[PDB]
Amino acid sequence: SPYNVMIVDDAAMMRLYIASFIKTLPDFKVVAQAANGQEALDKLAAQPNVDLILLNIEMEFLRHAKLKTRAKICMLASELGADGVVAKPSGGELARTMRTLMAA
Amino acid sequence: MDEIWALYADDGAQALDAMEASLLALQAGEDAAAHVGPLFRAVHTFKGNSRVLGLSVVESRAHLCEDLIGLVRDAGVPMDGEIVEILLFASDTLRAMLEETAASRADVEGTGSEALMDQLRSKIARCS
Repeated sequence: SPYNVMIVDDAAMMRLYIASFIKTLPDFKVVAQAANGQEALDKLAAQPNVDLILLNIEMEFLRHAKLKTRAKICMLASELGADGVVAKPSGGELARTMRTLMAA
Repeated sequence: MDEIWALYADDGAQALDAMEASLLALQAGEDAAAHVGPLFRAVHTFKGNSRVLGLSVVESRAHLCEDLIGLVRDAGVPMDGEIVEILLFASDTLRAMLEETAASRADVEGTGSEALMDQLRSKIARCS
């Protein structure tokens, strides 16, 4: 703690909203933000200390990522592969499932 | 919060410009196959950003567009001139909605977009 987190989503607005929420969390910290699959690989290659990856459904990457890092992958939706699944926030629930994945 | 709304105005414009470009290309004389996907992603991005800031009215108007496009993509309904026409009117309505919500930093009343919601609902029922 603080756990190093990476945001993966094609919309910059969504990445910033998640980054703003993690900024308020004392047990989690954002280390990388990526728009595409290839961008997510470049950021992951720069930081090996990444603990959790918050991946969006559509922008393949999950295949390459697991061979690079042991980090827990979590899906975001507005099933198979990732460890857990959280619904995209709307202006709390994410904080619970982020903590449960790191504890196990 | 100032950067979040600035990003909403930016991403919103980038998605709507792409939404308009695909519909205008279909109107010019291009196959649906190459344009059905690009605009679903454009509408899916715009609906997602509005849902995040709690712009319920903007999210609802974008959602019906997604359903009509979804009927073309998933259900296999032909994207006739009428589908393109309603979605082009939706593009201009959502453009006025995006510009208003960005300047006010709050949702729209949606009284002036009630005709479009029924226009979309009319076709969705007619296709189903």
